[PDB]
Amino acid sequence: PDVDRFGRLPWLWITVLVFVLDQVSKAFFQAELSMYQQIVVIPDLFSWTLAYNTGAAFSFLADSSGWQRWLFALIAIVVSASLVVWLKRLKKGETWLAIALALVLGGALGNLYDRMVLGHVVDFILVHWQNRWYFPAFNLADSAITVGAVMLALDMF
Amino acid sequence: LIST
Ligand SMILES: CCCCCCCC/C=C\CCCCCCCC(=O)OC[C@H](O)CO
Ligand SMILES: CCCCCCCC/C=C\CCCCCCCC(=O)OC[C@H](O)CO
Ligand SMILES: CCCCCCCC/C=C\CCCCCCCC(=O)OC[C@H](O)CO
Ligand SMILES: CCCCCCCC/C=C\CCCCCCCC(=O)OC[C@H](O)CO
Ligand SMILES: CCCCCCCC/C=C\CCCCCCCC(=O)OC[C@H](O)CO
Ligand SMILES: CCCCCCCC/C=C\CCCCCCCC(=O)OC[C@H](O)CO
Repeated sequence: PDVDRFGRLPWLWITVLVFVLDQVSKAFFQAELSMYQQIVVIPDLFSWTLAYNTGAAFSFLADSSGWQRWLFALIAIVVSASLVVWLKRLKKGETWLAIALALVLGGALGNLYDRMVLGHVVDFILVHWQNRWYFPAFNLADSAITVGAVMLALDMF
Repeated sequence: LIST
């Protein structure tokens, strides 16, 4: 039948789905919000926002600005290749690792698309607790990446 | 991979 002649490749549709979901997520809050404007949902815990993270967390490694767009894009490019062959190698019934690889792959490709098209990464989820602290904004791609890491970290038990 |  068709299901076996493609192998573990039909799992890529979950990767394709996450990429699409994340791209429409960014396209909405971009053309809907202003930069750093926040739409309060839970007054002291959650809001929508429009922060553009240029990857300025690792700015301590150099006295330049702009190379994160490339160093991180290359990371996603190479990491995606090793996570494509990894899914090909898997077997039927390893549906835990097939979802986990598809989740991590889909998110990283959605953020690789950002850095290749627009220098920054769109983020729109400000989880906070009053003025006490504010977690950095993220997107559907980060959500897919983080879940897949958990699924892989709970596969070594 | 992630935003940061
Ligand atoms: C700007 C937004 C861009 C997003 C638009 C991207 C469109 C690509 C979708 C399909 C073509 C490639 C299919 C990729 C999934 C491969 C699935 C697979 O390997 O299985 C083969 C067969 O279809 C068994 O289902
Ligand atoms: C960021 C959040 C986005 C959420 C994204 C949804 C999460 C995936 C959930 C269900 C998968 C749906 C079922 C699709 C399964 C197709 C893959 C498959 O059937 O692969 C068979 C393979 O041949 C066997 O060896
Ligand atoms: C989790 C799997 C589900 C699928 C993934 C989707 C979930 C992602 C979240 C939001 C997407 C965009 C939804 C937009 C909701 C906010 C709309 C809004 O608040 O608009 C305010 C307007 O500007 C008046 O001031
Ligand atoms: C665990 C799975 C998670 C699933 C998550 C996907 C569900 C849909 C996405 C977000 C829901 C949050 C709703 C917040 C949107 C309402 C915005 C609103 O209230 O309107 C804006 C108003 O101007 C200001 O109050
Ligand atoms: C399912 C769909 C999968 C899509 C996955 C997302 C692909 C990422 C987009 C392009 C990468 C290809 C690289 C080609 C070279 C791009 C050149 C470039 O980066 O342009 C920079 C800018 O335009 C000058 O300032
Ligand atoms: C079958 C597969 C199901 C797929 C799961 C769908 C259900 C989503 C559930 C909870 C949302 C997860 C949100 C994860 C938030 C991670 C935040 C993060 O990545 O960190 C941000 C960082 O500070 C800046 O880059």
